[PDB]
Amino acid sequence: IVGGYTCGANTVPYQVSLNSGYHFCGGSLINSQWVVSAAHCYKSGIQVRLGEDNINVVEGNEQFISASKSIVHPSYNSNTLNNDIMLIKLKSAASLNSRVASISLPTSCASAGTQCLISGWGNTKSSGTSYPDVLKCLKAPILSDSSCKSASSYIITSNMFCAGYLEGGKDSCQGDSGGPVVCSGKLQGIVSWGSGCAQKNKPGVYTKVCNYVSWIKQTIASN
Ligand SMILES: COC(=O)[C@H](Cc1cccc(C(=N)N)c1)NC(=O)CNS(=O)(=O)c1ccc(C)cc1
Ligand SMILES: [Ca+2]
Repeated sequence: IVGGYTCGANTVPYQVSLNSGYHFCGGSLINSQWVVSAAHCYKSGIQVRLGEDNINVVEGNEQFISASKSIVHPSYNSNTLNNDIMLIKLKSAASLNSRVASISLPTSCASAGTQCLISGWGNTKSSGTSYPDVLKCLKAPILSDSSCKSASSYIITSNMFCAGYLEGGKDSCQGDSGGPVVCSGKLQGIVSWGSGCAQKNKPGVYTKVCNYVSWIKQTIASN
């Protein structure tokens, strides 16, 4: 997260860290045994870390649970990142409490102008690299598709939405991938891609979760 602020320990209870010997992507807990992340974060040997704040220090509220199954969206395209979404089932159910909780799925799609919360342990610099050990937060609005296209020259699909600031300075970044974009207390997006980080006229692009609710529910029900 570039240009954000320190969230505060466990204030984003649904945030998860995907670990394969080190943190490599974020994710969101949607129920006691399932996590949603980005398809481009797919990898074998994933351990899900819940209740985290400082990812390099055991602070007392963590829950480390190995993944038993990963399901990448059937239509994921790694070239365009269309359908950049993946489901991860935990080997055992997490113990839900005030520091470890699930985030609800949306019943409707959020409109442009809506303010959302983006969080992650990703790079905090637009130029160079600096990775924080504690969770960072960013308040960002959903941009209209028309304004995003005209300013960035990105090619986005109906399964994506831009969020952030065209003026640059604030944005998600490397390492925040797979993380949550929460608006009105519901999971509306997943950190997917962007050109660099916090660059002018190059906002972040997010997976539009509201288009996948049916797939998510059906998959969880039979797996
Ligand atoms: C990969 O390194 C980076 O610093 C960022 C990461 C990132 C990830 C998710 C969201 C954001 C964001 N801005 N909100 C940033 N992405 C890039 O800089 C990628 N742009 S790119 O034009 O460098 C590019 C595009 C395609 C390939 C195969 C490789 C590189
Ligand atoms: Ca920790």
